[PDB]
Amino acid sequence: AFNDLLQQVGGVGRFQQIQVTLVVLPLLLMASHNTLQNFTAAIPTHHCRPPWLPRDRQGQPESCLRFTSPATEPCTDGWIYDNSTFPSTIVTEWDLVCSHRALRQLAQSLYMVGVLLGAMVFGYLADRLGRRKVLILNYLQTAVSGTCAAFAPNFPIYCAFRLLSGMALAGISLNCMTLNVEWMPIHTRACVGTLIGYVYSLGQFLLAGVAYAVPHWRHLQLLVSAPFFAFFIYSWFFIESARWHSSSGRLDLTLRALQRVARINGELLRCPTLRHLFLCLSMLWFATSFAYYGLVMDLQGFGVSIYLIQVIFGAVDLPAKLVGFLVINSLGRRPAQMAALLLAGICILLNGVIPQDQSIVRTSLAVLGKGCLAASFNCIFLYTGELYPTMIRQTGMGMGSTMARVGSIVSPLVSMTAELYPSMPLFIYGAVPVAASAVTVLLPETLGQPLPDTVQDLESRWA
Ligand SMILES: CCCc1nc(C(C)(C)O)c(C(=O)O)n1Cc1ccc(-c2ccccc2-c2nnn[nH]2)cc1
Ligand SMILES: [Cl-]
Repeated sequence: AFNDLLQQVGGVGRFQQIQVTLVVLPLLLMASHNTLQNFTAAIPTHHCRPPWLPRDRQGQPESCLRFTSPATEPCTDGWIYDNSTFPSTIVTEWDLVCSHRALRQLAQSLYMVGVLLGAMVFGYLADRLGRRKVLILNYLQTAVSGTCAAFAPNFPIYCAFRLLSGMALAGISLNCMTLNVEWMPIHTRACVGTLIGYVYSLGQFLLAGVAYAVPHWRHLQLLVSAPFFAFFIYSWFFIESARWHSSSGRLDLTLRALQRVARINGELLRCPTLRHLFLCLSMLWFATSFAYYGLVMDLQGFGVSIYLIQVIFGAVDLPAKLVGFLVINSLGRRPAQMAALLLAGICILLNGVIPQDQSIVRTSLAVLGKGCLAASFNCIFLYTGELYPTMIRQTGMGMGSTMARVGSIVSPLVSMTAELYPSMPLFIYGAVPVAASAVTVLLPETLGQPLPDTVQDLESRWA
């Protein structure tokens, strides 16, 4: 087959290495954009501007009411914002405060809409028309759209321009895995799948470095999206996947692509047996994505600085993956997933009840929540591939992944309930994973058996 021909020129070689580094290099900035809203939309302290002010029950001045005389009158005028730590954010620029608390959460929602939208349209287009031709278009779109939001004068312009950047980013991530797996032989088709996560996790460190140097949100937003233009120049000289050319009936160009390598080197829901598994796998993607993005979106509530608390989050992943790796090879994929989920949900519940006065305890069970979900989010993907049959494994993983973003959409929407009850958002934020722990019990497979090529062995393995 094609696998022998790919290894005929030497398999992985000088041509192969130079292609892998270039495509995976922007993945460092890939994770920067997801949590960029955290630093850009930071909310500072503020008090009403007189043309003294009442204080709260804890001894702090109010933020929406002003003394009628030196009755109670709403803050018709603006407010003076702190400049000791945050020179300027979108809250300081546009009045997203008081009666407009929910507006800031809305900006994140449409960002999650853009990434969801880019999975369908671009995925459909990436097969009808050449694969690498989509990658160049996505690279150019994210460079122009990123810099336009840095100069948006009106709030509706900011939301609209951010949505277009979300569509471009989704296609970049999807095409990175598809293009690389085509030119990598099956004998080394798993090493790349582990390097991506390490590069994905290292993105959290880069955001901390740039945030300290550039406090201004207008300059910080520009800096993150600035290098993407540079990657567009290098992306011109790529090589299209040879497997796709033969599939569409374009073999005549396949030989030329192969020759250049040598010189350089030297329907799913149509059967009960699948609908039972799909429903069980459905709640696993949803629950994990719900809790994961519900803890990273806010980190200023705790008593530690935002910069320091971020670097702890980006380094706790390394112990998390090591523990999960040992349990996978010793106890099993299913026992690891269930144990992690029940432990993660319990940790979140205890955080809400515990008072915020003691910061040391508060950050102890807040870091553990991020670390636990990091291990679970890696277990689910590995188990998913082993379960689905080869006929629909490619479609099943994509369908399962395209719904994980649906959980990310709901995550900031539930945060609007803080207006009524401040602790209320934490109640649902940990209740869902615990109820999801009762889904893994009904899964009728485990690990240690040969992979199912056909559906005929699914019932045989059950009995
Ligand atoms: C750390 C974030 C996880 C995540 N976020 C998204 C959003 C931003 C909502 O799109 C998605 C998604 O596209 O569905 N995912 C899935 C994902 C799962 C595992 C991994 C992973 C982690 C460690 C090692 C390997 C992988 C991996 N396996 N397959 N692809 N990546 C990466 C991404
Ligand atoms: Cl993604």
